[PDB]
Amino acid sequence: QSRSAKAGLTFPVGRVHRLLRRGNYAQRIGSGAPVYLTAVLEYLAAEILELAGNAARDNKKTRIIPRHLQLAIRNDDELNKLLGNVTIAQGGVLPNIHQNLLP
Amino acid sequence: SRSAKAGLTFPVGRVHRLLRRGNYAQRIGSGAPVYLTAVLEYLAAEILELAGNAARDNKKTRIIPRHLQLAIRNDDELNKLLGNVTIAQGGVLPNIHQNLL
Amino acid sequence: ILRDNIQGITKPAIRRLARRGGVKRISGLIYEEVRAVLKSFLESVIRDSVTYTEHAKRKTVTSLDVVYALKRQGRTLYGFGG
Amino acid sequence: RDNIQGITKPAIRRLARRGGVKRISGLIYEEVRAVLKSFLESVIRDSVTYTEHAKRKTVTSLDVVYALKRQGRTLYGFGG
Amino acid sequence: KPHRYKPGTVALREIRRFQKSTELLIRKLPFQRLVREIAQDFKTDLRFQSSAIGALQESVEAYLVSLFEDTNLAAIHAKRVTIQKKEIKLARRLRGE
Amino acid sequence: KPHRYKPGTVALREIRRFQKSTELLIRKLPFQRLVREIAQDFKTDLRFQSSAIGALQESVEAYLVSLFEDTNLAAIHAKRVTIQKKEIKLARRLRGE
Amino acid sequence: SKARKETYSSYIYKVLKQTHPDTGISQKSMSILNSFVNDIFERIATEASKLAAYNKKSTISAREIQTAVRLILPGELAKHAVSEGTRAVTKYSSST
Amino acid sequence: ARKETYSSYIYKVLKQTHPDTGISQKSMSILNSFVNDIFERIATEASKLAAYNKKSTISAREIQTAVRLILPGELAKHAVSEGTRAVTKYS
Repeated sequence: QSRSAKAGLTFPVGRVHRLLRRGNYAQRIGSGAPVYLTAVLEYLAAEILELAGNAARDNKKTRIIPRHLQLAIRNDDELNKLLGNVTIAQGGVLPNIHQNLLP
Repeated sequence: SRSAKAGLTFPVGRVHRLLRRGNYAQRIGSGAPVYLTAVLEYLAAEILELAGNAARDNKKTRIIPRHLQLAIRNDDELNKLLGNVTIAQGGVLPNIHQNLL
Repeated sequence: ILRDNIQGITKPAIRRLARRGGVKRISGLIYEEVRAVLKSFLESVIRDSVTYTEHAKRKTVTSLDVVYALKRQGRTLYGFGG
Repeated sequence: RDNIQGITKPAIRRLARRGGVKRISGLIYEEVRAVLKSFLESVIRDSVTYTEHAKRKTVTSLDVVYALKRQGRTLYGFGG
Repeated sequence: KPHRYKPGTVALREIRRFQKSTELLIRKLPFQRLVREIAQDFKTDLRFQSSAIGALQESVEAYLVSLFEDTNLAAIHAKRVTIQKKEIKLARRLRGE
Repeated sequence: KPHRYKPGTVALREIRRFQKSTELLIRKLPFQRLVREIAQDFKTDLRFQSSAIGALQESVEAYLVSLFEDTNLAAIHAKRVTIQKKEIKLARRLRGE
Repeated sequence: SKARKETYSSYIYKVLKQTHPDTGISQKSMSILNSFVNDIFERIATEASKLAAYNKKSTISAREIQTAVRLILPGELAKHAVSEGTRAVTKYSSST
Repeated sequence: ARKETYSSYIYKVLKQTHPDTGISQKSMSILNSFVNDIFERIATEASKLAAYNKKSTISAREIQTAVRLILPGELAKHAVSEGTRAVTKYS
């Protein structure tokens, strides 16, 4: 049984440990670092998935359209502040209009 | 030293040890540090010759920061390589616009 | 296919693209100058892409190739092969 | 106390002269002071974080260098 | 009299439509002709697959849309609403490009 | 006949003088205790060394002067001789901020 | 022609179930989530490694990772992530 | 104590290139930062392309291609020629 189950995760932690070990990071890798990484995955993916569902219910779609991804990104301040230049995969953009154009 | 026998001036052994201990690859080819050092002296010599030319332009025998700044700004390849690089005592180029004249 | 296809991004296409920026009027010389800007950006990306393709001992260029080409631009957000 | 006002109005006038402006608006001085406060707070939150991590009560030059490295500033010279 | 809408009237419902709809807005075949004609110079007779083409157009579209939004912001900053060459060059220069 | 120069030319000579001389434009101790104040709220009982603060002031001065240059370029873009708040916000926002 | 691959579809599945048992899941979002996961992983790991090299310590522990996270992430996200990491590493050490 | 620095090395670089004008310690620091940053950038991106090239052992060809892909045309080509010549000499 993988040690993630007793820690509240699902990972085979040795997989991530090997990824770090072959990643040319350091000669000694802390055993708790991959576990903390797995927890980071769990919770960050939880909040991002709930953002995806947020934007999905914004259109009453049980599946996703990448417009949901764009809505989740741009409606969250930290995501937009972090990085926004590289392409959005079919998600489009949020065209912001001004109050001096339209009559 | 084996740096000199390579036609190189930067320390080949020291750079090789940096490559081996720089968390780059388990087996570092011994010619890779030589190549890296060669790139480094090529860039350094370009910088030094441009700085010397700028110093000769300003009728000064010393490489002041303004000379090196003007040397980098006068080279298009250097500007592409170093565009956001800011150097002290170099100020900015004498850029003026005829609109405000 | 190989001759004068830079007009693929057409003037109505550029006008529609500028519609997404929130502009009411697009001047006549906007189209060709933004065409040149697009040409410059595309050339800059594809130079890195083809150099990586040559490095990888590959004849075909993949999407992940241009992903790495744009990687050193410095943002690297979501997308295919991220 | 009130040390942000220590940067004087003529100082900001000279600073805007460095920016090549002939006439500078009155609110521009305090706007420049405000963006300076934002600049310093953005740098110094990271500097204090690194200081607290570094197990050192003193903010060293390497501390400031590491604080500036992440935000894309990447300064040269001091602690290069 | 014909129902001639004043310039800027249809734009409201039009931006209501295309802000929600998320399809493409550029002809595909001219674009693949363009990417070919720029590829042969770098590398002739490239055996293009079905992929590695839509990603390029999506990326360039996102970049140019961001640039156009920045240009619109600059135009509004210029005490006007329309686009011009100077707005585009200022937006590009302030973007570090 | 009092000797009062017309406005604008003395500004140009000040610009030239500040171009030739590359000294710090803000006194050291003001920056010192400003940094002390701004670090009081984050963590208490922090002592600042002699170094690590001139680096802060020089970085701030250099980047703020670059921002002023971009702002002046956008002001020439706006066809005026005065710096404005919208100029500064356009300079800041279009730089990825 | 493949035996076993490391993908996170089970992770997103069970996390969404433990969060909201009413939403579907696709593979495009799976790939995007994997991309963001990888990028944040290299960001955190590289920041912690360079920070440890800055502190002349050749051993990487949970403290370096937590400090790197607290300095890269936004303040509220940084603090919550550091608290979660501290509790996770403490419970992992207790379980051993 | 003895440390690893390019003080004498960059000094003899100057003495091999320009034996007429001395160098100040500010320019020494700037050149040291430049050489170091170039070293780490080439090393890391060569390593990551090698990882993409499913090779865990780096040779001179990998560094050659990495420099030819990062540096501009003339600089990259000159570096390629000189480095390939030096590696063929040594090995």
